[PDB]
Amino acid sequence: GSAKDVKFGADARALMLQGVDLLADAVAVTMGPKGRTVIIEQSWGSPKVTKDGVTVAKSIDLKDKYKNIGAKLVQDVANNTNEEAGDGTTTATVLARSIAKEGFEKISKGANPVEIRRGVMLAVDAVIAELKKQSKPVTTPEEIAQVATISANGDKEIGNIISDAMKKVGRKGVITVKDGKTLNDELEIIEGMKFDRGYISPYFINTSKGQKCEFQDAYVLLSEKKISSIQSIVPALEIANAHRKPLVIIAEDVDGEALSTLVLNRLKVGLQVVAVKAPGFGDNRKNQLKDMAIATGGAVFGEEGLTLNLEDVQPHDLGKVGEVIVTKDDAMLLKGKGDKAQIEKRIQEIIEQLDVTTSEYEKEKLNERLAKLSDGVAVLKVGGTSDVEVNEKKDRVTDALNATRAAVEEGIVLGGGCALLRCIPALDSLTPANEDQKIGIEIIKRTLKIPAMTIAKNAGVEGSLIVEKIMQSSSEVGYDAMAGDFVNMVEKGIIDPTKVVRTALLDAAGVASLLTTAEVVVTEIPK
Amino acid sequence: GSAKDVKFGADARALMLQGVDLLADAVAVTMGPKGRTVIIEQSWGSPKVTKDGVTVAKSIDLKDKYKNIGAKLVQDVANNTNEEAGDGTTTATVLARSIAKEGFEKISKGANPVEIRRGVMLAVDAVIAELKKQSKPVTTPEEIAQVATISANGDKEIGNIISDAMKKVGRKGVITVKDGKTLNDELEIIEGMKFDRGYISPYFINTSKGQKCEFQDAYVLLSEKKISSIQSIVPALEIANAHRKPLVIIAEDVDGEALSTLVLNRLKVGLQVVAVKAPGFGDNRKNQLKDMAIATGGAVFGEEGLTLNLEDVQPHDLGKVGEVIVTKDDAMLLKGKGDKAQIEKRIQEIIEQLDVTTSEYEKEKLNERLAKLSDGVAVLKVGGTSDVEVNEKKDRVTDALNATRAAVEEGIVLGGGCALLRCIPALDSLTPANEDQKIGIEIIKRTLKIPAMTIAKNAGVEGSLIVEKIMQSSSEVGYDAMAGDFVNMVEKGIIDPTKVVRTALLDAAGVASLLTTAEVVVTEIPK
Amino acid sequence: GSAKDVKFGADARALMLQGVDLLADAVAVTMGPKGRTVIIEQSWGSPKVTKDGVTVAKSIDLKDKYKNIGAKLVQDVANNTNEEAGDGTTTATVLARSIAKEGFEKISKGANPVEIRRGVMLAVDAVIAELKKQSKPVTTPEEIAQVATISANGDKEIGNIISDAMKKVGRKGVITVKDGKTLNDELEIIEGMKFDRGYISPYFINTSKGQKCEFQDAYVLLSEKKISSIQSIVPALEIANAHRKPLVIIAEDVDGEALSTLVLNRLKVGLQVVAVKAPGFGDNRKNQLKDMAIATGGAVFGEEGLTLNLEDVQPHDLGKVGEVIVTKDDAMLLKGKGDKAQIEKRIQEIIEQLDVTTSEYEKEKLNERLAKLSDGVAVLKVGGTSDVEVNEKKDRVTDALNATRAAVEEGIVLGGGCALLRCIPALDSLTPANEDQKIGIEIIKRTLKIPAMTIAKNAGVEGSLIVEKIMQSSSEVGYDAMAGDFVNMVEKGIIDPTKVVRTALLDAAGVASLLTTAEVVVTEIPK
Ligand SMILES: Nc1ncnc2c1ncn2[C@@H]1O[C@H](COP(=O)(O)OP(=O)(O)OP(=O)(O)O)[C@@H](O)[C@H]1O
Ligand SMILES: Nc1ncnc2c1ncn2[C@@H]1O[C@H](COP(=O)(O)OP(=O)(O)OP(=O)(O)O)[C@@H](O)[C@H]1O
Ligand SMILES: Nc1ncnc2c1ncn2[C@@H]1O[C@H](COP(=O)(O)OP(=O)(O)OP(=O)(O)O)[C@@H](O)[C@H]1O
Ligand SMILES: [K+]
Ligand SMILES: [K+]
Ligand SMILES: [K+]
Ligand SMILES: [Mg+2]
Ligand SMILES: [Mg+2]
Ligand SMILES: [Mg+2]
Repeated sequence: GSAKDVKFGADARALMLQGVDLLADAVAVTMGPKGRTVIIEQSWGSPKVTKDGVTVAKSIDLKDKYKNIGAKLVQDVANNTNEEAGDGTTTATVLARSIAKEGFEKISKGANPVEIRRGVMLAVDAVIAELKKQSKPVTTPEEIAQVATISANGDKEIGNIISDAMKKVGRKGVITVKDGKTLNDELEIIEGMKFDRGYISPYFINTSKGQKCEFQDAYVLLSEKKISSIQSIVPALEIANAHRKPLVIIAEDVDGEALSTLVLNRLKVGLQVVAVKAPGFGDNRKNQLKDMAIATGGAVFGEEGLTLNLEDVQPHDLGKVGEVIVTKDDAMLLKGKGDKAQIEKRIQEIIEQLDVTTSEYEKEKLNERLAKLSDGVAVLKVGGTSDVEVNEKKDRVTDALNATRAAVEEGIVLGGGCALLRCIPALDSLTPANEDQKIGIEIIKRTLKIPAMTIAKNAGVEGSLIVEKIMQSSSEVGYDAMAGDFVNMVEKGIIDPTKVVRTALLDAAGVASLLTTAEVVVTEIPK
Repeated sequence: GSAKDVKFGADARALMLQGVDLLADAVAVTMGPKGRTVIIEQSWGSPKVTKDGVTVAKSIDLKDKYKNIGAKLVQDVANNTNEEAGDGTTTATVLARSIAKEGFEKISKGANPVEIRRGVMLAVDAVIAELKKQSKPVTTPEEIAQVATISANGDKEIGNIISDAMKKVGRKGVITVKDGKTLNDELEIIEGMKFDRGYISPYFINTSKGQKCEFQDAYVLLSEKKISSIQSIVPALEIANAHRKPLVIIAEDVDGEALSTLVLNRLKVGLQVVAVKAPGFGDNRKNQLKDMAIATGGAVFGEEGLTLNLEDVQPHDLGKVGEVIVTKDDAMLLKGKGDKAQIEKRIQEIIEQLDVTTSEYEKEKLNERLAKLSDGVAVLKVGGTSDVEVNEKKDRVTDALNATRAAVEEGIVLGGGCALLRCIPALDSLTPANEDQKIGIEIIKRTLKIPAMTIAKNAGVEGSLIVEKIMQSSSEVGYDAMAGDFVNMVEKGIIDPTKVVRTALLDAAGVASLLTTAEVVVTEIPK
Repeated sequence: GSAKDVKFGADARALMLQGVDLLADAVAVTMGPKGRTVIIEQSWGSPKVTKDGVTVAKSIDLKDKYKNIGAKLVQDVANNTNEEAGDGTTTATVLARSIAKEGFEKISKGANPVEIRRGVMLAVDAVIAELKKQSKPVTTPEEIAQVATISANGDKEIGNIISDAMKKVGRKGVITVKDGKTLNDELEIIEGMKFDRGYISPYFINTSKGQKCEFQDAYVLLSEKKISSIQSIVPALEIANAHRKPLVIIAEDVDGEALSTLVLNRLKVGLQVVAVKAPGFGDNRKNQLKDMAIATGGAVFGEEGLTLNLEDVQPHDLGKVGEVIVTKDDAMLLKGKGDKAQIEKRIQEIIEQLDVTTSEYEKEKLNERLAKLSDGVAVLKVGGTSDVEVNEKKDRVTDALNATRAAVEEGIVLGGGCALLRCIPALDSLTPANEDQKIGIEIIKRTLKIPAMTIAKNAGVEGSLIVEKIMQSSSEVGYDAMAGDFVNMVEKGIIDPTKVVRTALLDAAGVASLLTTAEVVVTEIPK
């Protein structure tokens, strides 16, 4: 019901292209090894410094609504590329700008933009098939380090630390990025099963050097419900005392008279016992507790289904660990004596649960449980002098992790925009159905040179001459923009994930070729 | 009580025509195989790209009140056409603009616009009778595919997938359109009694590959009330254990001690049983429960009318399926061993309930129940790279589905505006009662050329020459605007459903001929 | 989603440099022995006068958002330097301005600012290594007084009183700064164990001169719970009456009939007894109570773990102190007769607790507990005529305290900016990898002269000539800006903590070299 302004044809298209051009010009300064950064004002505190294309894209909104429509569409391109691949958003932005500009130039009275878009999509499918033919699987960890180094803007230490993390926890393992309080990056490998619950009582500390409770060859008692009575905790303590063996109690909570019994027995006679709360806040807590039961060889007590009571506990119902460390904030179990076949069955059960989940949040929980049961987790702490530097480097570390995961999944192609450059002869062999599809194919053919030209332009050289000399070169030769030299790209480690390149192309082409079909733009009157 | 501005005669009509012309100019660029799109700004996020005439119409409101009145009236035209036919809104908009313009041109001192409107309505009735004589019923699925292809802007794959859906679930079957997460469209056919209710507890899973419960030749237990007590669930379990057959329990809820009994018997001894919540909220729950009871050959328990109790259950009161799948979110029953004649009696019951409903929401529920009982449901998932592309393609898929349903209902005529073009000699044989009705008949006669003119104009050719060459040709020959050729329209598949054509004409003519009777316009003073 | 302004290249960098220059110009007037003050308007009351660089930095926010971004970044530099070192914020601000200006001058088409930043960081690491080789540990308290005198802007009395405080309570002891109600500074040394809890009732006062309760060779009763009953309090009173010794009751609260028993026995027969509330709110109360029990040789009663009851108290369960003084607001225990080995064990327990905590709030609590158990606490009261003078002098006292702690931790270097001046030949021996890193090394090489030039400029002489004559001088000779002479800096006491110098350089360099990588600045449109 709001009053609207309606614009027609070339004027509306030119305003939308002005918005697209402003956003893409801001994004394009960040591309490549000699890309620069963008400072974004934040309303609350310090400004944000970033080389990340989607971050620059999402921060730009325009007062002019016709320009803002084009800005929102290229924002959609960058956001879709980021959600699908986690990298290549700057490439997607410059490809989308190129497709939008070439499509806007080709609209005449006799032109049919919908069939032009059909030609664009056919050419993009041909290029993606050529990219999949060009791709090679990742076999060596040196390739992993090269991919992570390229995606972290040439930082060899980030590539090395990501390669080390994937050596330790697996190429499909769990690696997380968090703030580091030091100046340098540090990799922490957490093995076994560590969770974020400390000791319930500080009296359980027996190693006063680190203010922690340490046992070797300890029994494990696992309860799905709270332990608060004398009769629910005394027989397990009798088993632990008669076997002369430490006991770790992990339950929902230990409180009331049971806690007083535990503290009294530890303080007076010196009974080796520690009580830890269970991790999780729902069915994840039950799943992790059953994972602990399988890994240690114990049984869950007070469960809803089997209904096993803590009054009648046998020595075979308790798990066995070789080492347990309980601090104020966390506890960790080492060398659980559970059956290996049962641990493998639980691992394949977690895998098959992962195959049927699409919530994108329970998948993280299942991957964490699988990592705790199988290989552990890696934590990358990013160093830096200040928070702005830490966030800027964290963006590149996240980009390198996403690119390395994508390269593990789908292989690698040539870096530096050369993979798209080598797909041009695949477009040269196509036969268009009509003139509009020929126009769309030629639009994509012109667009395929854009990433290499942008990388060369940010390096201070003439992009067109560089691109033509790459095209006259052999298929293994591209341009090192950092060195200013024409090199073997695979030998120098300038490589890109195939998934990132094809995602950027597809996400750019769909939105931009839809945008070039427009004849009328409707916007609200600014109030 | 607010202050008003009052305008008289030609100035008021010219302002109203300016509003009509603005909205119709924005709508008319989208018409036909070489129509273009309209981008509409959305306040909350990304803009909308559409070829849909009613969507463009509803987005445009004008600041000038007199222009906004004409815009509102043509919005009413497009909305009524969309609600009645689901297609043809652009044709209705351009026909309404033509009628409004030619009626405003013909108003003089001696003219009687009410009698002109009478002549318009008489001419429209004559054209609609000629359209019904021109119509031909749809006999082959190739015609179904051609109709869906034309209505999806020439997309042959949308036409093929709609034709496949109508082959599998019937031409009157239930077909729904929803988002797809892939690049391409998929047709999913859901057979049997499938409802969005999973298992109650995860201990019922016996097929760990997909995390699902799987039985074959299973008893089915249906309860209209909750099952919370031991004695309401034990005898059915005794029947299932004595016959050594699996049991599926469908009820409002299975909780408390009965759920504990089910989990205990599944875990300890291995009793094959699963419990699923009932679908529906209200009388729909008991209606689908009775549907499942008839389809499986069981009896609903705990009902208000017959009052069958769960403590006295016989083996013949339980349904018999040959197959059941229970997953986290859904449950589906296959090969229910119900009495067939009872199933057709329930089907005709649902049919006669459909004949006496007009709520437009319970009719959907009855159609879903009939599809579950008889032929299943089809789901079209629309692929795309981004949400704006998905919505744009979904608009055309919905248009093609509505047009195909209308073509199954009332037959097909020649497409490309030729069906209205061949109705001109029906107006040439009319005898008006007076001069005003002659004026109205001539208004409709001029308006009948407008859709073909607009289609040819959007293709970049002179529309009047195209229309005159069509009129000087034999009745089967029309203009292929996509190919730029004069072709046999039935042979080339350029066909339109008769319902859409007559709905667009009637909806345009009524509102526009009412608008052309106006002499005085009263608007509020803008604050 | 708000509208944004986007600026490119040299114009954006010039506006950001204007903001950086304004904030740094306001900060730089305060630098050195002839620095001047900045008056900051406060909204609620009297204005604030300060020589402190971070205080000046935080007060300045600019209306122009491009200038405000540079202002926020140098604010980050000053704040990070203040949080890490507590001193040297003006030096960090002028270093950051120098690095930002030199980096902005060096940006051209062929330059790579990220590699320039790499060269900057490598040069800064080389300078920090040279600084650590130049450092000398603090051995004499005369050096402590010299450090505190330099950091208090030449105030020898502040240096002397800080040196006296560190002589009394230790160089790692607890020293706090607060307001003084007199014209002059006073150092108060609080020995033993004093806490902010007075008498419960005023009837316990036996020394009427100061309205205080005084005992010598008194029993101590420590209770973790409230004492409100006759049976809880009478047996301890019988022990105290039979031994004819005074009793001090430290509990959570003493109320009800136990309190009336205490008052009645004090007033009628003259039983020597006093009751004092326990200090602390939480686990700190229990930890402090156990600290008093260990230091006095008593036992805590009414505890959660050991559960010692007050109805059965032996004479050995009571602490012994040679002196107790209970006033209206505080009570102190002196010459506690606890076992020295257990006090040492509790001290190492507190130390190992300090090693594993990073909360920055209860670390102060642990330091206070260690000071109470070991060496006492020092209170510096800052004298002054008015609150603005008191705050201005307190800023310098806090600066001198932080600088002295830093000098105890990491040693000292030459003051007057000469430590960075003598690190230039370490940069002259570096070999850059390329031209951009050479540019960064040269940026740091120019920046290393900035603090000495700023100190000389605030003293009214030409800074470049002074710096040239310092560099032509032998390594122990610098410029006494206060005396206007070239002197041996170590023997004149013009020395700086190494930690402060390296923290200022690193915190300036990281943020400013990140800032000089920017090409695009995005700000919101001002409303
Ligand atoms: N030394 C180099 N020589 C040539 N090309 C290089 C070099 N290093 C990296 N590149 C190329 O630069 C591109 C990566 O640039 P950048 O990371 O800035 O953009 P992006 O991946 O498109 O976006 P974003 O990382 O912001 O999401 C890749 O095509 C990569 O191959
Ligand atoms: N190849 C073709 N040649 C000629 N006419 C064609 C061709 N393809 C489709 N048409 C005609 O185009 C018209 C459909 O155009 P369009 O779908 O844009 O408008 P609409 O049905 O009036 O409105 P809407 O779909 O927006 O509700 C029909 O009259 C159809 O016969
Ligand atoms: N008499 C002196 N001659 C030369 N330099 C001196 C003299 N006294 C102090 N300085 C130098 O002055 C500097 C301290 O100046 P100032 O305290 O104003 O700034 P800051 O320590 O950088 O910052 P802030 O105290 O505001 O956090 C040190 O480098 C110190 O060596
Ligand atoms: K980038
Ligand atoms: K249309
Ligand atoms: K200062
Ligand atoms: Mg990248
Ligand atoms: Mg249509
Ligand atoms: Mg200072």
